[PDB]
Amino acid sequence: MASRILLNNGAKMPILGLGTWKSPPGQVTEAVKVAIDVGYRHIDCAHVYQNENEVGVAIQEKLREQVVKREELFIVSKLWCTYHEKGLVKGACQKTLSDLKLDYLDLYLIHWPTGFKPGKEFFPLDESGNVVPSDTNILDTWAAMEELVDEGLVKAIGISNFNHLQVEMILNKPGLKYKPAVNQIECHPYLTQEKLIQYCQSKGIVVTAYSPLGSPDRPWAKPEDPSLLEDPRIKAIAAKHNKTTAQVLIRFPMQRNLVVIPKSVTPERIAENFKVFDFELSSQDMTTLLSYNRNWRVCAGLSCTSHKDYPFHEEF
Ligand SMILES: NC(=O)c1ccc[n+]([C@@H]2O[C@H](COP(=O)([O-])OP(=O)(O)OC[C@H]3O[C@@H](n4cnc5c(N)ncnc54)[C@H](OP(=O)(O)O)[C@@H]3O)[C@@H](O)[C@H]2O)c1
Repeated sequence: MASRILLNNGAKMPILGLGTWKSPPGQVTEAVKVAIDVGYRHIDCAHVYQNENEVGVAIQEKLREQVVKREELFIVSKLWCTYHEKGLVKGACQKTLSDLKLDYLDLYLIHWPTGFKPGKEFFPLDESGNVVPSDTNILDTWAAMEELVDEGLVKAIGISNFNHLQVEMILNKPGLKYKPAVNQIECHPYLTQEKLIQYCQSKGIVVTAYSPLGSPDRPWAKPEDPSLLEDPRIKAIAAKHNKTTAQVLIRFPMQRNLVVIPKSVTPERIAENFKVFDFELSSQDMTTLLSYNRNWRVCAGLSCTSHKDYPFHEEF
């Protein structure tokens, strides 16, 4: 298992990264420092996570300490939905760059296909509770992302939470200048995503799997929800390989040619989650894990279901 995958912009992306959604601002600086110290070279970020300044403190300290060189890091962030407007994309990217202490991003993603009314609120609401859309169509947002490549702010651009038809809309854009490099989507044994992964891979788009552990810290978790880390069938595969359940859950997407971004702020787990390059799941293990699909989402985007570009009405 090579550590990096080749993107359609000609750059290499580490297949294992550290997630940062929900990482508390008072813990994420140490988490990222530990991650870099134990071998991580890819950090997944977003403005909407409200912790990029603190992530950036860690990156900058490790660059200053010469633990790593900038060219060895692969830093990803995402354009939030209230910035889909032509005239707001550059400033949103620059705010992320200034918070992360960087002069470029390796990859910048459209976080969701849904644009919202700009303003201070990340989910602007009408008086009845629906998100207020923007009329900017996503093809125009894509053109604004392409500009960022041409201005040197980002090395690669991509998408996140785009369904099959929305990916196709990007690929069929009149005058398309840069194809998406990545589609970052939820993916794990309970949401295996065969249809969408095959489509993206067939077009040369690399897929990143988010919430690979089933996001046990998601704010809306309920006791009755399925739990990947506690599933005895997955624990049994882990025991057979002398690995933890989390290690199996991370290795699984790697063997599907996916990038994977488990989140932790616990130093021991950050280290555990990196120790996934020294064992192999059999084809039978892989097919068995795929069989657990039930189309279950951590991230259903429930605050934007009324938006015309909501991605999860479609089968895939
Ligand atoms: N593009 C999008 O819309 C989107 C959506 C969701 C996620 N993401 C990205 O994907 C990342 C990962 O997804 P996620 O944060 O939803 O969840 P996840 O990575 O599936 O799970 C994170 C949870 O698992 C725990 N954990 C981590 N390693 C563990 C281990 N070895 N043993 C036991 N528990 C362990 C963490 O606890 P501790 O931290 O307390 O150790 C945390 O509660 C995010 O942080 C974000 O970067 C992107």
